[PDB]
Amino acid sequence: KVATVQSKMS
Amino acid sequence: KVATVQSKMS
Amino acid sequence: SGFRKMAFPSGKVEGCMVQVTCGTTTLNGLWLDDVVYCPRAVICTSEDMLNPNYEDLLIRKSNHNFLVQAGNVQLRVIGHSMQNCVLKLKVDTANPKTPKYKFVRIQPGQTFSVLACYNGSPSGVYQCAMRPNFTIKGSFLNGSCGSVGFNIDYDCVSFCYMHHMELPTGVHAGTDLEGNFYGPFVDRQTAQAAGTDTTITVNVLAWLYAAVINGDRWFLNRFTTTLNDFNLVAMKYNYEPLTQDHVDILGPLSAQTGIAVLDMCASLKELLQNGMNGRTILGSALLEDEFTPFDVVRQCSGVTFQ
Amino acid sequence: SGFRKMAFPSGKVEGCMVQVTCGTTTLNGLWLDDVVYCPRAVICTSEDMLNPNYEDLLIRKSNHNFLVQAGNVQLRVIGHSMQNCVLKLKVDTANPKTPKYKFVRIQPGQTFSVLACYNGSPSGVYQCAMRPNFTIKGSFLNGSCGSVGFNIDYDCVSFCYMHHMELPTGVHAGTDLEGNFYGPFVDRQTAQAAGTDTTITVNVLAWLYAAVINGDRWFLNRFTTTLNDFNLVAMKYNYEPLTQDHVDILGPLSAQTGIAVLDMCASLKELLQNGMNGRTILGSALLEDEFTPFDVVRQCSGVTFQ
Repeated sequence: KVATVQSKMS
Repeated sequence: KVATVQSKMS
Repeated sequence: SGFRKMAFPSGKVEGCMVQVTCGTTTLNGLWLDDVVYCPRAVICTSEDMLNPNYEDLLIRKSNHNFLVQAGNVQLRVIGHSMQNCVLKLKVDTANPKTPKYKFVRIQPGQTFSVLACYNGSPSGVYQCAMRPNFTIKGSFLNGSCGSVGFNIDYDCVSFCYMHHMELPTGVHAGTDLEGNFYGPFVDRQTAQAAGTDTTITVNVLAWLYAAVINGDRWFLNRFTTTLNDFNLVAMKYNYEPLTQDHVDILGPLSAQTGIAVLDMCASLKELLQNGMNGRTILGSALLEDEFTPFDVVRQCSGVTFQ
Repeated sequence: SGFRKMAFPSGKVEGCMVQVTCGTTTLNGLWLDDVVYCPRAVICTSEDMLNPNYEDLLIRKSNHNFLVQAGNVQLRVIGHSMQNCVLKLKVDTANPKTPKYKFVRIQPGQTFSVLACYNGSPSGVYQCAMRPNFTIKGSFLNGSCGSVGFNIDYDCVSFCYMHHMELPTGVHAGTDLEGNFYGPFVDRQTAQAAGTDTTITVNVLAWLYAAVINGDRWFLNRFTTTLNDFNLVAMKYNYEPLTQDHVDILGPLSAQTGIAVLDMCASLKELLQNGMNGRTILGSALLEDEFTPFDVVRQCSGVTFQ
């Protein structure tokens, strides 16, 4: 598993 | 012990 | 991910908090439109407190006996009346910061945010549940009387609690915003005690679903149970009996995780009988009952991390 | 009486939250005076995220590539620059709601309030500690990036955290407000892991004092200990070593309760060795380490209930 940059990307 | 009415009384 | 005791953003309520002084007694008030709501205890001195005829004390007061301070500004009281255990002080200025609001009375087992206040100045915010015995396990000091509890839906503040008093056990009692107490309590300094409390079963189950949504399944089992068989265990451990309506309210969480409600009940049965064996759930070593199903859904991902 | 995880009132920060959109990526920004601060990740798409040359992506952007929305109003970006992992977007309107503020970097073991936000709209507030491994155990979903953590002293907001990312273990990492990460983390979607964590010893002791101030002494004992002998137990249980400065910071709480710090350390030694034996402290079944001595003093009575 990999870190998540918690923006909202489309 | 007795209930406390938690105003600030002087 | 993560699960925290989360309060609502308090700014809409901060804009409404004022200080109310009558004589040498001071406390907090809630200023909405041109009315300030506050506990009627503001008209009492320390000696009045054993046997207050709140009525008898109020007729001896005028409008100018009430000093209302909003920040740096004194508001002029132009009318006053008592409604149950609150006072309504009509002032000459409508609060420009008045949010859309409702006065709601909540049920035991529901949750709300508390804005603790002193001298009309907000000091902290925390999340509370109304206990089944109509007390709340708050954190309040002298001067807190008149701090309010609330929920926010969209941009409407539903006020549900005004703080009045602390019971001998250190728990807290108050009223709705029409001045009617939650539970069998009265605003005088006398020997009062809350009824025996119980654990809010539907809330514990909701919290167990939250834990699974956050990727944790250690407490699960392959057993199931009937509603009636679970409630026989619940009664042994001072848990509230579970209803079909509670099972229905848990439906959405059950569908998101794929764990039938009665299956989760069997997991709770095992936890009550065996304890936790040194393990934790969402960072707690006991079963948490101050999150509602709504609280879980609001905060957790809509997708479960399988 | 009572002891709760209490956050600061969030209204001063609510007035500063905005939405920042660049292309198909959106997140939260902090609008102070005529500058909007936000995570530089806003200029990245999903494919950019493994190997982002944030630099390379920024030179290909103009001011008009940044849409800033404050409620119902679009703010015009008139200048942009990158400072470490944050962007500073100069806008043509100064925020009339700008509080007195500071940009502060906190130490591991300190606490702060988090205003969780989505699409520039605040959604919840909760209290956090910076873990010794520079992570925080928050509650954050996609869209939360750019939510801020803060403390309030008098009427000054000391911003200390801007949220960026969630690590594989479900804990969270971010930067101070000059864009410098807390801990060895970077704003790209890669396999990163936090160092091994420890328990914040001085905080646990502060919380034990809080419990005594709230009338609870069951864990106390008649033993004492040297600082060095306690730290030999602490190291066995993955607790931080206690310093004389920590003992000094605990002084005021020690004087209020009449329990010497090293006496409380002996009580903690016993709790670590024996567990709790089915009992609780301030409503928890484990030792709580996310309250600082300052947090205890701020919330508890100045008088101990003897």
